[PDB]
Amino acid sequence: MSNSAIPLNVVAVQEPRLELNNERTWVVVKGGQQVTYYPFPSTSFSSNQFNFICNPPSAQTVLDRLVFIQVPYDITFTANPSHAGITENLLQPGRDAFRAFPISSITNTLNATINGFPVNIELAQIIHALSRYHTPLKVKNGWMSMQPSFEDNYQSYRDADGANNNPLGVFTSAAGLSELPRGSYTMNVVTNTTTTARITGVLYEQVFLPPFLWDGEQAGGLANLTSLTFNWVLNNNLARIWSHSDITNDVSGNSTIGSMNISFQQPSMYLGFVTPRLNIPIPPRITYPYFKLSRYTTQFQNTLAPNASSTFKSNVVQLDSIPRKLYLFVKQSDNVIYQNLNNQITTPDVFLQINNLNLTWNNQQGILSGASSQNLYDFSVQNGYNKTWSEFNGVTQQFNGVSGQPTKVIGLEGGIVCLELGKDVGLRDDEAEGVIGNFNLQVQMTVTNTNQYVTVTPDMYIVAVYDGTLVISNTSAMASIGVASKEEVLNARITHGVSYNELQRIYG
Amino acid sequence: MSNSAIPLNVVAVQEPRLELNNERTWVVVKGGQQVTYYPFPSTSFSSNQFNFICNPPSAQTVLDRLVFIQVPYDITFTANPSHAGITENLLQPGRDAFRAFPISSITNTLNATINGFPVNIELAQIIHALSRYHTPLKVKNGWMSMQPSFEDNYQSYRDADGANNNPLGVFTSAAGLSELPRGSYTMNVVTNTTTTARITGVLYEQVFLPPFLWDGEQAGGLANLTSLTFNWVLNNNLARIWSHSDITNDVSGNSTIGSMNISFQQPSMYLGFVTPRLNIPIPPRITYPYFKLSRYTTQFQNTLAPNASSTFKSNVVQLDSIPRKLYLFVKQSDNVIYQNLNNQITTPDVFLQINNLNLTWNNQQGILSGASSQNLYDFSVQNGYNKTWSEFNGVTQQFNGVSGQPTKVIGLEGGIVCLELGKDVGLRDDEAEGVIGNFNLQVQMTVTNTNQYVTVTPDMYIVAVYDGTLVISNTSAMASIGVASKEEVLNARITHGVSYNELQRIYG
Amino acid sequence: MSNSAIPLNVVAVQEPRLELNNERTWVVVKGGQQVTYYPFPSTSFSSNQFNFICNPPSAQTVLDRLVFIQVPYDITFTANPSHAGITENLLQPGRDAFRAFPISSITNTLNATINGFPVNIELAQIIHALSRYHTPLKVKNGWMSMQPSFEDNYQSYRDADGANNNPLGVFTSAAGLSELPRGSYTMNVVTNTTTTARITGVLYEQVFLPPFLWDGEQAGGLANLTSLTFNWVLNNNLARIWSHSDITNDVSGNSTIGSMNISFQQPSMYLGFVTPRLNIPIPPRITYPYFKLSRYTTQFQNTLAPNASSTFKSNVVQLDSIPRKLYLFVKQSDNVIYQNLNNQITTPDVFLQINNLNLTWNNQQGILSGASSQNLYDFSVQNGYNKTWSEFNGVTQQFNGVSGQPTKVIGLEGGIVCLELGKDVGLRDDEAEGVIGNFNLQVQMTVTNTNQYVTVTPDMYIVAVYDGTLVISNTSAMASIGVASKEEVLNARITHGVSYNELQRIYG
Amino acid sequence: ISSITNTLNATINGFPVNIELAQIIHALSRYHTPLKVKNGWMSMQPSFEDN
Amino acid sequence: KVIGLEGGIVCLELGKDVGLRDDEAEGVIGNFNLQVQMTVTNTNQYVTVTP
Repeated sequence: MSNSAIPLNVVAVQEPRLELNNERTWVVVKGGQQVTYYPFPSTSFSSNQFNFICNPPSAQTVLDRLVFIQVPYDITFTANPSHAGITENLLQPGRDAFRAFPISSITNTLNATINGFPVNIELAQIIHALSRYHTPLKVKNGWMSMQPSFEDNYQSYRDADGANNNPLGVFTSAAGLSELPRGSYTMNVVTNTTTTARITGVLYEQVFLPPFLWDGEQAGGLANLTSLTFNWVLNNNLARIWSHSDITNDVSGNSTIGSMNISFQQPSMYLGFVTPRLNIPIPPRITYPYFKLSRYTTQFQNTLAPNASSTFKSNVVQLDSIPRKLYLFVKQSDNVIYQNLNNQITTPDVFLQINNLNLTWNNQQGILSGASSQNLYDFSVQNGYNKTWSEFNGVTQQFNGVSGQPTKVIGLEGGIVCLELGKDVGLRDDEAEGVIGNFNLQVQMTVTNTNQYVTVTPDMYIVAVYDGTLVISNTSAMASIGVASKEEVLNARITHGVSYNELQRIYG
Repeated sequence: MSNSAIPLNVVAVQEPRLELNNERTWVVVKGGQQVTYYPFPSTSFSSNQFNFICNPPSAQTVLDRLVFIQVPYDITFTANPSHAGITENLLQPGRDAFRAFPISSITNTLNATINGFPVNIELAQIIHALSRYHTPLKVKNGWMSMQPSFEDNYQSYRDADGANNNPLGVFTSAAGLSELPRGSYTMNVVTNTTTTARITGVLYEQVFLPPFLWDGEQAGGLANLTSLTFNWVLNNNLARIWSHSDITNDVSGNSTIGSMNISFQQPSMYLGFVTPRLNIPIPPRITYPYFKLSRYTTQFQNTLAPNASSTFKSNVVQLDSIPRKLYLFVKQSDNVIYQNLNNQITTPDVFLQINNLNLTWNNQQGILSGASSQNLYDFSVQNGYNKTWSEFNGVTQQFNGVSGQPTKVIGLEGGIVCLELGKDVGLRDDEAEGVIGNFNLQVQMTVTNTNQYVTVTPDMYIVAVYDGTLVISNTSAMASIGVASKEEVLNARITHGVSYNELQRIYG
Repeated sequence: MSNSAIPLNVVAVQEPRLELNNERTWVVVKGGQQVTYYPFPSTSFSSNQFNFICNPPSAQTVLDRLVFIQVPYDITFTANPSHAGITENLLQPGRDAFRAFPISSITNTLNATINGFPVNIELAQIIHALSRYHTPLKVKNGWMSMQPSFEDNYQSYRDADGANNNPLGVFTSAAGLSELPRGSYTMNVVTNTTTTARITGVLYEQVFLPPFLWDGEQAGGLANLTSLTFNWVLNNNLARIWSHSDITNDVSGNSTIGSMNISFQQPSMYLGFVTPRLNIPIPPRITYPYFKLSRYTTQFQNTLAPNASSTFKSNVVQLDSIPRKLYLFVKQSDNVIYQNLNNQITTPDVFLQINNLNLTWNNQQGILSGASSQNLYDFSVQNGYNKTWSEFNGVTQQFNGVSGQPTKVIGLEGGIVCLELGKDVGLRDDEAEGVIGNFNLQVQMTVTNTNQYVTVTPDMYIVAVYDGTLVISNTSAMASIGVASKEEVLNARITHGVSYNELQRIYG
Repeated sequence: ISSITNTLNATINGFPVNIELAQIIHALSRYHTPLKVKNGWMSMQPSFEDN
Repeated sequence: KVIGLEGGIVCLELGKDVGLRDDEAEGVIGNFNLQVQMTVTNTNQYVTVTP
């Protein structure tokens, strides 16, 4: 429309209803012959160690990225004296289920070696701050549906009680085409009575960690291996699997349930080896993207409650490279939850509300200090936060209508910030999303306890994900970081032939 | 960038905040004038079949893809002796609503002949299976909304009576921004008493056949039509359109309702014809994608009750050309559902849970034997299945809180597996998923009844969908399957853009 | 695929599981250093007008598009005679919340001025209909989640309690991962009794005006400006921020409140900035898309009630150019809703159901004539209406099952049709969206009130939205409308590439 | 124990082959054996046919 | 009766037992982070031991 300011080109476009003329080909979709599903039953498993050794049938077989283990289980709980108490059954229609995600929240460290090169991630802590963060609605009803997956939205189970979003509800009570409560996940009960409860079922869980994936869409698999494996080591306390609502217990029982003994029977993983058609060849040595989770947790004893405000800091921690992303959040500290059976079961995994976060990049301070805590949300949802602003900063007020009564406040499970490091910190140049090395950061954020009932010693976490490339050939598994010279990055050409939105898709 | 194993090419992108500067065009939309909508009233509508003879206004007019038929009805119920009593009214607050979607499940076949070549479908069997596979809540609240659209997520209505997701619940009782259960759908009740009822309203529904679409997205409307016609032939029973729950009926048990009488007033189709500008001209003979749904059914004498497992042999079936995809699902055998009015109204749509399937081909034998039933759900969901894994494979527990009642088991919906052919099944070399050859499959599949109340009699369905081109010209029309040749498909040149994921979306 | 009518060119694509080889390339994402958020507290804010004046820190900084204001507020209520009494509190558990969305709802005109040229929208009217129109479930839980954003679907708040989709309700009672009801929004309750209530929080509203945005995608920020300023003139009545339910209060007709007063404290904008990394140069003069939203309405003296039909003409409102979109809906008349406080606080914001809209275009009398109400809605969800159809045209019965008091109906929110103007209305030859000429338009549509409680008078709106390039360059804010020529459109070379499904994404 | 098995499943090398056994075992039992082979390996289970 | 008998003191030689990346050695510099989380059982019968 060469009438505006500086002139510009016009193209015409066709409405969807009628094009109708354009060279329309027909695309024959070919995938290699003889796709197969293997089922390796773990050999060597204990209550504390699952141990699969699973090799590919050949070189030339390209195994698929989505892996997942299934595992049959057997739990028994026995009522405690002196309560008491107690009239009623030991399991309750609203009070209990499994903790999402059962299998991971127990695993100390999952571990796997692609082709003789050891790649591992720590599952226990990282996973709950990993759940909140990249799944929309569509994906939550897709693959991730296999383990209990509903997230902890109430600050303490006791308050949620009977509610329509209550995490531990039955199958009824969750609207249509919506995320189910964890009570709805099937298990069959041999006996449930006062004094005793014995239940049994089957638990699925997808192996998390790169270069495998729990995103829906997927890319090309890892030909050409000769070796593969998996090893999960589990915490010895192993009672963390169950979740229970405080409502029943009263004061000084304190609670009915403890103790309980969980047991496993040999689990078995499921791999999918396709093999390509003879006519079309795959290359001899091939490359893949590969990320890597790293965590440092800092604990300071001081205890704020029920709702005081304070400030914290972390010891400086040097890094060897800019990491692609970074996650900051204050959790209810781990050390206090572990002692005692009562406590381990009946505390949801939630975060404190961040009044303000200020952090320093390397030898540089004051970053993000000025931005409103509500602003923290704005640029993080853009990262993909998927949770109503209301639950981030969580605390909500419902007022009751009867004279001589005070209104009651409800704690709501705060948020977790994340700031893609070229996106939301900005970088002096030339520095990239990968370049080595040696930058050092520390964080100092001010939090507020919102939980209405318990004093909470807190803690801070920082998860980074370094980025690099893992090249597999038979038989090698070279991996790098840095990958680009600090000079070569300063003058690489910006191409308009991609959409920054394309790089959101490669999680991560 | 060169620094890992093999050197890799370097490019740099702009963060989305500062994407300027790139040359930016002003795009002018040119979509031809005269989008109008005609309302053809049926001539020769009887009690048994409606018929519409509706021709385009002129040559030169593109008839758009979405079409739908509105139909005013009338129904009367009559409480039967001697089930009495018989207290309160026949229609209840949340006890009943239209079976969804109604006038499609009644129709025996709908057949539309585009331009002197007939394109026919058999809906009564096909519909429910097709229904699940391509809905993303956003799409199921779009066009899919017009006919009551909520499918039964319970094995028996009985148990679901107090429940938030109840498939036939009143408008109050749906979550905000979600699917609404069939009790929502509006219509005037002239009377409701004990001993009689009568209801009157106009209910829509689309033509579901290919071509024409229920999928939201849309593409090129079929020009240059010169003739069109639609025939609906509906089954005798009719009583099926209504649904209703177990609890209310009693003690024999025999329901309150039977018998009842439906009617139809003159109906009417509704379709629109955009017409191009003289400027931008359209080709004299053009080609459209054309799928063809075909279904094969077997019946087994043998019963299982009410949660005992069994195996089944799918009957043999020789095809001419590889089907693009195919859907197998066991379900409750029809004949039973038809005999007797109450029985006919009472029982839902749902299937039995597939414990494992093992299909064969023409000498590739046992394919898919070892893949866990869970593994089955996975590859299916990638083709779009769209429901939590918990409700596929549906059995769920609700544990009871009172001493010392047993805990009750709820069946849900048996799943339906779908396997795109090039994708999961693995073709022999050089023949893709369209080509003409003689191949015959069988699908032996073991499956369990999970519904607690009735003995199931089973039946197995296998719905295949073939892919071909249909050239509509002026004047004549022409479809041909197996459009590619085996020597051709062997060596066809391989392209990167656009990749497959985008490709599937044209449905399907 | 040579052998089906006209030979079709035939290429092969690769599956997902095996990309496997395709030239992959490491990509440095380099976006400039320095993203920071300055908050500008509004000097000279009062109770009735806010005034910000936000200056650029320096040249060379892009200003990030997404802007939002954050106001702290304070309200006190009072019980009146003589409805009382009246026991219980003023504030009820599920009977009252903010009107969604509160702060803008009150605003007469939100006006800004970029770089010395003033652009404004009239917010109070526009907002509520331009609210339904472009959000999915994914986006309403994204940004828009900062204000209360659940929309009024009930024709009166009377019926809404108690139900799990009632707009004004407690946070619990919303099913997992869905639009939260408006009573969720957090805010402190200083005191609550019979005769007195008082609340004090802080609430945000993202600024709804182009070029600035409020939906998902994110696009290039405006550089380079030297001045920027805003001015909201709040409507004077300023009791419309709150909302009530009618169920409470006397059969006599009198309300609980009473009166109330509102007061704001200091309020403050939050602008993003970032300074482009020194090496890459942003061009001196740049150009952005911009849309001018304008509205007109016509009043009517006679009234209809409670559910009978009527028809209306609209006067000839002459649009100066052809706008991109055009909206049209019949709203309950303002002249009445602003009187008597009680009337002002307690009515929702919804529409009378359109039965047939038959409008006259540029020299055509009778475009869209005989398309069924159903038929109109179809083609508007391709403009992303989003809300389910049964809510559009809203009427919904609800039978009870007790003897023998006849069943109740419920009014539901009526739709608001929208015709995209080059697409759905169909345009002259050689003329297109941008093209500027003087054209007369006057709608004529019939509407039936569905709400069964009150007499309604009808306003009618017609909100257009134009298209023009605006060329920022310090210091000038050059604007245009109608940049393509009546000639030029003729022979604009049809090109794709460019996808129409992408074009529905660049929306304002 | 053959008479009690509902089904015996045995997968080899990753491809599962199984035989139902409650009733299929008695058909196969009378059929192919002769005296000299009946009295060999098949001597371990109490294997004399009900006549 | 049960006797507590003195807990252990674990010592891992750093390069040898812990494992160490390419081009790093016993006296190279500098700046790596270290964090250790081990779990302990008290054995001493008589006294409550703060640790």
